[PDB]
Amino acid sequence: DNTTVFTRILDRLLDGYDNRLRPGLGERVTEVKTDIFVTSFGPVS
Amino acid sequence: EGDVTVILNNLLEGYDNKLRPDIGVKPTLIHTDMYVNSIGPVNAINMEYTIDIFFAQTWYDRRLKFNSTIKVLRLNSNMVGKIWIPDTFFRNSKKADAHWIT
Ligand SMILES: *[C@@H]1O[C@H](CO)[C@@H](O[C@@H]2O[C@H](CO)[C@@H](O[C@@H]3O[C@H](CO[C@H]4O[C@H](CO[C@H]5O[C@H](CO)[C@@H](O)[C@H](O)[C@@H]5O)[C@@H](O)[C@H](O[C@H]5O[C@H](CO)[C@@H](O)[C@H](O)[C@@H]5O)[C@@H]4O)[C@@H](O)[C@H](O[C@H]4O[C@H](CO)[C@@H](O)[C@H](O)[C@@H]4O[C@H]4O[C@H](CO)[C@@H](O)[C@H](O)[C@@H]4O)[C@@H]3O)[C@H](O)[C@H]2NC(C)=O)[C@H](O)[C@H]1NC(C)=O
Repeated sequence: DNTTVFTRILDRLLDGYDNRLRPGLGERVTEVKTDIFVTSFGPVS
Repeated sequence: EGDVTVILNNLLEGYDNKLRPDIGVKPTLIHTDMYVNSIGPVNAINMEYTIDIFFAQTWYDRRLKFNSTIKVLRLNSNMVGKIWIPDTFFRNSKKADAHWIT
């Protein structure tokens, strides 16, 4: 019963969710904040 | 739900991606385009050259017709596997692959 509290939340989040559409499709522009952590700069061919 | 969700769920119900548009009516006219990015090295010992392109195809499908205020449904690659795409292959390609990252 301990895991059902988060299982119900995760099932409610994807209930009716359409993954084909970006968020704010009809009202705004989806802004994506990105950064890069280079773990190792490999050899240059 | 919403506007684009019900439009896509109404387009894709009763849809067979196995059958091309106008299967028993007329040939499907496909307008192709291409945008070369960087023709790579021309290998002479192995007799091939590498090319990187943006291969684009355009056709008509009467089953993918919707009447709403939305003009264009700009979709990602997730909707490719649900609709019909012509089996365009390159007749002189020794090896080729699309790009799958990210
Ligand atoms: C014989 O056996 C081999 C091995 O089992 C069979 O080959 C395999 O075939 C299956 C089925 O087609 C493939 O599954 C699909 O793979 C693609 C991605 O393919 C890319 O990644 C492959 C994995 O890469 C591994 O290895 C490399 C090595 O460098 C690593 O770097 C990677 O990290 C991985 O560890 C890679 O192998 C592919 O390259 C090969 O294939 C290409 C084809 O174009 C050739 O050019 C290459 O030379 C090479 O041979 C390639 O880079 C996935 O995208 C597929 O998932 C989608 O499609 C599924 C089916 O529709 C669907 O269920 C999924 O949800 C998913 O759908 C999504 O994407 C679709 C794309 O349009 C959308 O339409 C859709 O809506 C949705 O968004 C799937 O997982 C195997 O990868 C492939 N593996 C190999 C090794 O070739 C072979 O078929 C068998 N032969 C026979 C005749 O039985």
